[PDB]
Amino acid sequence: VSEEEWNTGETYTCVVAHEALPNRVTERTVDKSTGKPTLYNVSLVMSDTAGTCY
Amino acid sequence: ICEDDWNSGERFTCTVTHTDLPSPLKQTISRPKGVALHRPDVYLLPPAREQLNLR
Ligand SMILES: *[C@@H]1O[C@H](CO)[C@@H](O)[C@H](O)[C@H]1NC(C)=O
Ligand SMILES: *[C@@H]1O[C@H](CO)[C@@H](O)[C@H](O)[C@H]1NC(C)=O
Repeated sequence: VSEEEWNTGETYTCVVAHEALPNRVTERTVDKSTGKPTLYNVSLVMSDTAGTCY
Repeated sequence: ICEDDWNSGERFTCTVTHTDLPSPLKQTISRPKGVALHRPDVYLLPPAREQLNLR
């Protein structure tokens, strides 16, 4: 595939076909979002507001 | 009148003489000494954090 095409967020799936499968076909996909991440700014907020999520 | 003098139980009565009822009527006002004196233990509980969270 082209270098700049992968640079943008276009996902691909390499659908394979094998006999020993439940649905007889396996689909697995990737993209730049699925690649190696660099930064992780986990906020990990700690609040006394407990019951409600967010 | 002083607070302490009344606390001593002076038993003030406003004497009233009326034509229909010749006998004067007495109405005592005083502090019964039988009642004890226990100091209040006043406690101030701040608002529940469940109130502040709701905001
Ligand atoms: C993550 O780093 C960036 C700078 O690259 C910064 O602007 C951001 O505030 C950081 N995230 C935090 C502190 O959660
Ligand atoms: C994490 O970093 C990005 C910078 O790319 C920033 O836009 C985002 O707000 C940060 N996360 C939080 C929770 O602020």
